[PDB]
Amino acid sequence: YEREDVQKKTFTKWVNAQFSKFGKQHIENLFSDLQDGRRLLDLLEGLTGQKLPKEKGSTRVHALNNVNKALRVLQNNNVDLVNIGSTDIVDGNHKLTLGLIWNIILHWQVKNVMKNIMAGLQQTNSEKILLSWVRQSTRNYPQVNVINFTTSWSDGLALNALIHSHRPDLFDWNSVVSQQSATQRLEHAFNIARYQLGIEKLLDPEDVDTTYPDKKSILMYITSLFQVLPQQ
Repeated sequence: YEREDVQKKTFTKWVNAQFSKFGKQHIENLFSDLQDGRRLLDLLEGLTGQKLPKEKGSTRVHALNNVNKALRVLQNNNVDLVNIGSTDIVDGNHKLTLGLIWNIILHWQVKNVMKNIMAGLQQTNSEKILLSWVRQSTRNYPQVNVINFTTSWSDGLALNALIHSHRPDLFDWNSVVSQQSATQRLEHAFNIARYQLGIEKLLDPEDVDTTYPDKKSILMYITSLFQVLPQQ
């Protein structure tokens, strides 16, 4: 349940969702389009709201300066970072590029989205509180019993139940239960979240309806849902 090709795809979809939020250009390849250090600075500009000027020049030292600026901003935001140096990003290291993007997603999409609730509940484990939120929210949906952020989501019922429990107005639950295809249920939830909740479709059905669902991708998407669903 730690799947790196799926992570490449879904993390890139999240990065481009941020860029869509700010009207900037999308990236096409996560292991090439971050090397010059510019688009990382664009992403951190969008996330921090601060201007992060780029170095001028097309040599390796300018990319290294850009990435050093990005890493200094991350450390200034108390971000939990992987063991990384600027050269690892400039030179296209796959695992550490994925790991930096995951550090960013976890800091902003997960921890920061959930920070006020966690300070209220006086809890620190983000996964425990998010799992409890899903479980309590879907307690009265009988086809749903979420115990993890992987296989509990594969048949598409838990996602539709999480959406429905916070917005019972959007659809009739029995219409989803009557869908025998987990692909149709997953697409149904994805389309609701995309067009009625403003969440980019970070996940494909095959990223969830699969033998080993990627835990980080699902956690990312579920915390984005937590970010936009009403919890009055």
